Amino acid sequence: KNIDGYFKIYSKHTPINLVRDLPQGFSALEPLVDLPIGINITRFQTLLA
Amino acid sequence: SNNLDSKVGGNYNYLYRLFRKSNLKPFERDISTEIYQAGSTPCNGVEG
Amino acid sequence: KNKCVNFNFNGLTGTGVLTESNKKFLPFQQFGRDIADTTDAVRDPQTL
Amino acid sequence: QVQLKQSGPSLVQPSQSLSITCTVSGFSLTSYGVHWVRQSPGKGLEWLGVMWRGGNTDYNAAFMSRLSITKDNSKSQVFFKMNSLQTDDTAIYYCAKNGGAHAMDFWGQGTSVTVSSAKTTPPSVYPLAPGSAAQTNSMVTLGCLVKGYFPEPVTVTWNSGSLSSGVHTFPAVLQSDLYTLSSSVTVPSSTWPSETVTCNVAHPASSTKVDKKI
Amino acid sequence: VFNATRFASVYAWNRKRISNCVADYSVLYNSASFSTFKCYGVSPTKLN
Amino acid sequence: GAISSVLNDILSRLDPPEAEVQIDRLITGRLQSLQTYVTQQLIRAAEIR
Repeated sequence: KNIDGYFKIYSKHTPINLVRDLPQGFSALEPLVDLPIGINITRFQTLLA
Repeated sequence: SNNLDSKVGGNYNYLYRLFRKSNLKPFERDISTEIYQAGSTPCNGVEG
Repeated sequence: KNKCVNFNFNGLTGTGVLTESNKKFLPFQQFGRDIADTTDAVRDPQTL
Repeated sequence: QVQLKQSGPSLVQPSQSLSITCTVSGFSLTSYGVHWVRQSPGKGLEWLGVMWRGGNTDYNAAFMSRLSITKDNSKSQVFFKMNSLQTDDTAIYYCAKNGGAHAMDFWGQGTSVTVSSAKTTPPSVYPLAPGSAAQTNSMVTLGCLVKGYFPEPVTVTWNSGSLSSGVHTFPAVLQSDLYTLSSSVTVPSSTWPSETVTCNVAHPASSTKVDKKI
Repeated sequence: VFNATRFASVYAWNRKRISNCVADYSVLYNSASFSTFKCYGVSPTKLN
Repeated sequence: GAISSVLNDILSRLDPPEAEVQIDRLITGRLQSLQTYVTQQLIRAAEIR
């Protein structure tokens, strides 16, 4: 998200045992970094190896 | 900064955006030099 | 430690007895607060 | 630092053409569009045209078919070609730099283009020298009578423009295919008849320099 | 920043992110060299 | 409506002629808070009495 120019990035890595679509569960994501970028964002993509 | 920036004939190195379509958000900047349209007449390049 | 003193931890100033507790602060959690917006615990900036 | 003065025409008859050369300095021609206007020929100030930055050009509704702009980007000069001019079009033509909102930020000195069926005539200068019986009270006024020239302008100076205290330039009185220009300058009495004084008159239309000792 | 060689335009104003350092601010308020020194939401003497 | 809820944050930031304006907003609010408590606590006392 972009809050007052600070592009916020949260993260959480947890193990699972899943063989289908998104698992039903709950887990709080912690702040990773705070990036004062200040650029408007309207589209985004995802990198894939 | 008159004794630092100003020069004989006028220092025109500092510029300002005369107008904009909408008002900027807090702590927002735009370094775009593209000529934008004032009315409904499209220009797309040459001024006038 | 264990003395009522006037503290100031990066603007978090006030009067209180400084002492160590069993709280578990995460790497990002800087300071704690109660429902009264009163600082319950802080992380020392010189030595975390 | 900035120069947008015009030159080239001397005298033109009605229903004829001409060519003006405006020397641009202080800014590059690719950065701003040189404007083109007149100097109040009768009614309010008249706008003629403007050449944009490397594109097309706009003209006045009454001068689009007759007047044209020829912008030379290599020589840093904007040339103007006018056609079918009338005597009422006599005025000083100016060049100006484009502003932000199509404004005319800088203005030049221009050139007084005169349209009239008469022919060119050089000036017959005669100085307005006070006689031997003339008196003085801590100062003396001087001038010259530049009669018998056509067309405008004519610059009258005191010793190549050495004096600038009380210099007063008068308008030219339109005579029958001629003009009459007077002048008046204020100089202390220690300069005349003590020091050498000479009227310097210049006629840029004919490029004539007439020197007459006062 | 304050004694820089030259500044940018008012539309290309450079946002110098100041972090991981300290510096005196009363040296600037009491410099007797600035024409206008007016803070909003904080005092110039207490923010040191 | 004040610039901040903490008293020390205001006094440590604003000057005296400026802090008194923001501090007075907290005094006006916190006073009405305690007045509401004592007002309702007294009425609750009449019920328990």
